[PDB]
Amino acid sequence: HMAPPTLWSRVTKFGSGWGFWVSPTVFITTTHVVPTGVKEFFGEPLSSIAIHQAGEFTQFRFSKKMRPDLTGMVLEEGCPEGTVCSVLIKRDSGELLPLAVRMGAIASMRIQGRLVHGQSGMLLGTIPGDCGAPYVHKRGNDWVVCGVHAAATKSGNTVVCAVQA
Ligand SMILES: *[C@@H](O)[C@H](CC1=CC=NC1=O)NC(=O)[C@H](CC1CCCCC1)NC(=O)OCc1cccc(Cl)c1
Repeated sequence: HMAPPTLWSRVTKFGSGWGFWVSPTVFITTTHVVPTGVKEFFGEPLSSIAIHQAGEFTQFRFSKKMRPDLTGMVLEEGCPEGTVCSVLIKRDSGELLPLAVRMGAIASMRIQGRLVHGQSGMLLGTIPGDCGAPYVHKRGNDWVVCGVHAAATKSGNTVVCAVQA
């Protein structure tokens, strides 16, 4: 299953990483990539945005249609345990690098002194700059998003995505 162009067009450069347009008004990203000390995102003043943050998961709901070209898609509260998802990585060069990952359990991982709520997976590598890339899978004719990239071990074999749950 290959992600189509419109789906890749949801993956958006943002701060020190990326985020993802779930719908014309809803954008998700990883909390630690969000720019600090700004007055606006995508030209919209912060006061016109509903910003929800839960650990490493951040969701923006804009007051105007920012991507009216897109259909809403489903955001799951986490990825299906045991399923192979795809991480839709865009590199700064523009290279597309979809990575297959078998998802594990939602848990708290010890990461750089913090206890980070998220979901682990095993790569079937990610690098600095990739955080915020979406974890997706295809259910029938339709793609679903279930998390955003947050961390990986030195070997790259274990990844962690932030989840809404
Ligand atoms: C994107 O910012 C990034 C991705 C990354 C670096 C190396 N391989 C990758 O996929 N994330 C980090 O650098 C991440 C940042 C922390 C910040 C505090 C909140 C949690 C995320 N840290 C990271 O990947 O550290 C390495 C690590 C250590 C222990 C366990 C794990 Cl899963 C990762």
